[PDB]
Amino acid sequence: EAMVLVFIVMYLFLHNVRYTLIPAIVAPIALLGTFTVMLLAGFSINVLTMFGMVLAIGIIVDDAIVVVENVERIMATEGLSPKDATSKAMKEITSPIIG
Amino acid sequence: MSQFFIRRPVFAWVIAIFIIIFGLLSIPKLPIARFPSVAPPQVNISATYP
Amino acid sequence: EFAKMLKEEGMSLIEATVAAAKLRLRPILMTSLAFTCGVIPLVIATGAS
Amino acid sequence: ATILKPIGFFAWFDRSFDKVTKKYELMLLKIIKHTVPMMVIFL
Repeated sequence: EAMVLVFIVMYLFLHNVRYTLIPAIVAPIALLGTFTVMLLAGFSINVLTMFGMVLAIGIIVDDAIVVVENVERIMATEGLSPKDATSKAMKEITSPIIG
Repeated sequence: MSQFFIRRPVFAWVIAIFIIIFGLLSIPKLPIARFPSVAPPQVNISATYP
Repeated sequence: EFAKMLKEEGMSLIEATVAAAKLRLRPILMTSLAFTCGVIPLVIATGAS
Repeated sequence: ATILKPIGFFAWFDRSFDKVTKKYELMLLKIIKHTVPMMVIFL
């Protein structure tokens, strides 16, 4: 349920589905990698870990959302080519994302 | 630069496929329980003096 | 971050900060409301948990 | 990069966001006029 809500509002802001797709795919892969790390560490599937994952659902997509918003806005305003525009937007937004 | 995977989508795609596959494989083997072993361990000693 | 960078390019600190806030208002809302959406399922709960 | 292709309710949303950012700039300047009261309120 959380995921769909996390999805829903994003589209409501992006007003275009294809933009909203990119943030969505990030979460399932991150959760699957978290499951792999739990397997390696030996952690079990507890209500505590699942609640932490529910809390994470929102945080996980923030990194993708920032870059998506930056690329969309810069493309809409400047109007440059999608590929060069997205490479540039990645150049600007690297430090805030990593921090 | 952090542009290597931007240059070629295939590498990022295969990395994502590996992460997805390994997680799908991992989920079945994980133990399931309501709560972890948070409680303090207890050891009991029994002596009988009839 | 963007306020400090705009200072680096030489923009006036106050005018730098206001413009930075105007530009970065969107993503802040986008990541705050996304987290709030994630937490809404928990706050409005009718189950045994 | 791969998925993106060059290019009512959504228009209403966009214009609402534009109005929000305009009011945000005005309100931010107004707050900047009053700094010490904001600091005291933060405390």
